[PDB]
Amino acid sequence: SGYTPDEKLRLQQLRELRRRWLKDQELSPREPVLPPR
Amino acid sequence: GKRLFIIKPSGFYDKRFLKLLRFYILLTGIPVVIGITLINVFIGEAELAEIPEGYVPEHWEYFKHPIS
Repeated sequence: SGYTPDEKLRLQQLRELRRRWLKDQELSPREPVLPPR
Repeated sequence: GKRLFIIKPSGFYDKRFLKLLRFYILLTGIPVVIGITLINVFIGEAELAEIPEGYVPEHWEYFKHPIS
């Protein structure tokens, strides 16, 4: 059988949110840390 | 570019407590050990005479270490 198209679409919005989240989690402000001294 | 962002619970409270603990033992850790060093390097511990002819001491003068 397989999925339902509701679950397919819900899965696709989770693709949207998941990829945007994990693209956020790879930090690159060209400086991750900054030591005070 | 390559690296992810690690998750940490907290660091500030713990590092603060450890620096406060070592520092507020260090505040009278160093002067006390330098004091006991200057005591056993300047004034002497004692030596081991016997009781002379009818000279009764106080309750002290029976102990090795001078701060004792």
